[PDB]
Amino acid sequence: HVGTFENITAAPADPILGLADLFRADERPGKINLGIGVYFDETGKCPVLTSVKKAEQYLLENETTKSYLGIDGIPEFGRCTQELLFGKGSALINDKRARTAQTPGGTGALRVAADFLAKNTSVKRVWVSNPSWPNHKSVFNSAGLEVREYAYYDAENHTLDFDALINSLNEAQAGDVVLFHGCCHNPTGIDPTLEQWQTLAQLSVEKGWLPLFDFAYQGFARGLEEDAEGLRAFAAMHKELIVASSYSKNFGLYNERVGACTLVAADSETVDRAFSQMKAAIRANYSNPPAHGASVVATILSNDALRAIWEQELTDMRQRIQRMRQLFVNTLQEKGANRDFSFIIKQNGMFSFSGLTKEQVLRLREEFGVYAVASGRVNVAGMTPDNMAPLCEAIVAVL
Amino acid sequence: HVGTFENITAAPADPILGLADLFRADERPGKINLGIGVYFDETGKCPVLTSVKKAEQYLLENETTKSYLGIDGIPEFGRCTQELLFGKGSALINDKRARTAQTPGGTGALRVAADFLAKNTSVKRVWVSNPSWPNHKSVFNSAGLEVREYAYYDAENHTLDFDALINSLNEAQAGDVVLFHGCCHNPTGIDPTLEQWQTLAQLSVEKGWLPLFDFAYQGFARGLEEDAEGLRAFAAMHKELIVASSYSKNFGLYNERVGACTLVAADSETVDRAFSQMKAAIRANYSNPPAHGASVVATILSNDALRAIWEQELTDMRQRIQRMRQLFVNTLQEKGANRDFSFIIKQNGMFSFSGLTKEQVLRLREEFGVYAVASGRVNVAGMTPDNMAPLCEAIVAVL
Ligand SMILES: *Cc1c(COP(=O)(O)O)cnc(C)c1O
Ligand SMILES: *Cc1c(COP(=O)(O)O)cnc(C)c1O
Repeated sequence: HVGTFENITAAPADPILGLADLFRADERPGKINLGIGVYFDETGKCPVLTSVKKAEQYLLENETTKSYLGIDGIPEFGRCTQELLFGKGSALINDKRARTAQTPGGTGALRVAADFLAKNTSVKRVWVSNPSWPNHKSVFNSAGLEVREYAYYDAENHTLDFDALINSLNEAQAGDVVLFHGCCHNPTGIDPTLEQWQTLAQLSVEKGWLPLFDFAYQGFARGLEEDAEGLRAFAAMHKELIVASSYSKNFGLYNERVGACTLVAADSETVDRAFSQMKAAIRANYSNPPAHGASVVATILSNDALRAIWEQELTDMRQRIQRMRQLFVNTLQEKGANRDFSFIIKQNGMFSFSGLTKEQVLRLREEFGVYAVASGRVNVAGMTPDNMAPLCEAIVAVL
Repeated sequence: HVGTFENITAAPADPILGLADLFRADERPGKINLGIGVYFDETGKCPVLTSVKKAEQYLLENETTKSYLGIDGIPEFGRCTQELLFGKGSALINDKRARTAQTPGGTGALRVAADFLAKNTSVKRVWVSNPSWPNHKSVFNSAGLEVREYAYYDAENHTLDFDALINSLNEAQAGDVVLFHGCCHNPTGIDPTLEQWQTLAQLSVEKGWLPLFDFAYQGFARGLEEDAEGLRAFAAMHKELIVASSYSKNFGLYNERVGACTLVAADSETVDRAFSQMKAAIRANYSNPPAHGASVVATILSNDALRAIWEQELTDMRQRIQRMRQLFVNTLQEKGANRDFSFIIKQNGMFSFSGLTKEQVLRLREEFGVYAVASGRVNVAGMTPDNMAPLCEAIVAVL
């Protein structure tokens, strides 16, 4: 017989996760990794947080079973997630308008939302910022949804092009999904102001969009509560929305796959009805979610002494990044860059859109062992005081 | 505007996992849970294995990072899985014809295979046993694949209706997928003999089927190697096959979501090419897999001392279930059943396919607080010396 796999075409490598493979194989001792969005500390390692290690030790000594969780995961994980997103006293919570499923990462939450929408509603299109996280298109296309781009980044001025964004979104119809990053836009690090978020919320209800928030960096811009201001302005006005959140980065729990998909509807009866179909879509995907990482999150957020350790550890990560942004810009000028890079200071989170071309990024890898994403996205949290000078010498050499 | 979620139709509760909510709400003293397929010990609890606690302590002491795994997970986990499935000296391993992705549970492995097949092959139809695990049809339908049933169980003689199985698969075409349970058929506990496996292996190659094995109970029928004889007879003759395996039950790691999807192609170049598309399908779903559970498994299988502990714990579980089967048949007789239940002794695995009707199952629940699946599937591994007599009195009463 002819053979079912014989004619499969090879898939291109992932623009982000393929870099990990390339970086590992490189034998040069000076190689520098500015690709994948993980946090590195001052010594260039990706550590386990102290709050996490303490929680894991608690679990090891007190866990008595690994029996299946429910489809939607650990209840306390869901309650804690809704408080973080919407705030302790939220009317969305008092009115029982929100339901949360624990998922395997924020990616898993994005795919669950996508499958749920494609199979149970009339949604056909998802609007994504230009640029955005490259895996957004893959997730939504895989669920059967069309992806369209709205304008976002002004590459000449290194700023948000708000007029262009609104103009391009006038083409989105009622019942379309519009995706927003909650904070720390990936890859640009340029977020709307509160005033701009409020304008968008007002426009969103007027046009009948279904907001979907990808919230992977709560805490990395200004603070836990501050970073949720944009989402909360939407939640005050909308009958329906979806949040896909991740604890991969703000807890350093990347490989344990800890996220949540939160559904909001006009009332309790409607959200419970919708969530019954979200559960069915989960059952048909991975059945039920992995306990270890979510148990760690729920243990920390439920315990006042552990939470305070964690919040300080998150503030320390945010502030180290801020220090590297400033050090990066100053060192570029000292190494002979005659370009202005001060826009890097105005960007939030791990990632800076550096303005380097694909050919420059390729030279950095091949000639200098400096690994960045082909789009010019650099992970500022990969920078350390020890690698800053060789990094900047390399960038100046390709300008 | 109207609202995206208002036209949604509620989904029913899962026929297996929904039982937990019903059992938890029941206030009748003496209620008995024989529903979801988890192992219980003599005390009615679902314990963590000792080998697993030992491995989790090692991981707590030696993990230095939670940085993302590769898309296909822990390399050693893949190697250990292939040896368990195919045997240490397998030609499939030496010729590098097999690639394995770590997945979230066996369900995740089935879903990844479904998505991969739908988007990269001309497969349109999956054949599943009647009866089967109810989630099989949902997983394959989630990728848009038609699911057909083949005959399997002789409900009169409580045996494999092999002639009907053969005849009912007459219309399965070249390029159709045929799903086989590797051992401990769920729910019937009736498996092909080795001669029957060999007969199916030859028919499958002559007809050009793509075999997909669901392997969730390796080690619960007779033993680790013996339970793989059927798969290995297929692997000796086929150029292509897929194995979705689970460690939920044989390691007691249910809620950590530890499984594997193994692809086999005619040669190394072909399977690598196909595997690159499986990785793309994972990236667009949950991105990369959860580390904790698979690290436990890889640790135990890689250490001769821990592996010997685990193997004994698996033998212990299998033996307790066998003693409970005998006690179940004996006690039904002493409580006055006139129906002959001795066929239950011939069934493999955790379950007894009892022959009770939906009406008798509902009556057990409402009248006696005994919880089984509406198909008549009862979890023998949930029976104990302490609950056996009340259970049997309740069954005898609804007969
Ligand atoms: C990291 C990230 C994700 C994925 O988070 P995971 O928990 O690793 O799946 C999704 N969206 C954005 C914008 C991200 O930065
Ligand atoms: C348990 C089981 C599964 C799913 O296993 P998980 O690892 O819990 O996802 C799939 N198929 C069969 C036949 C099973 O018994």
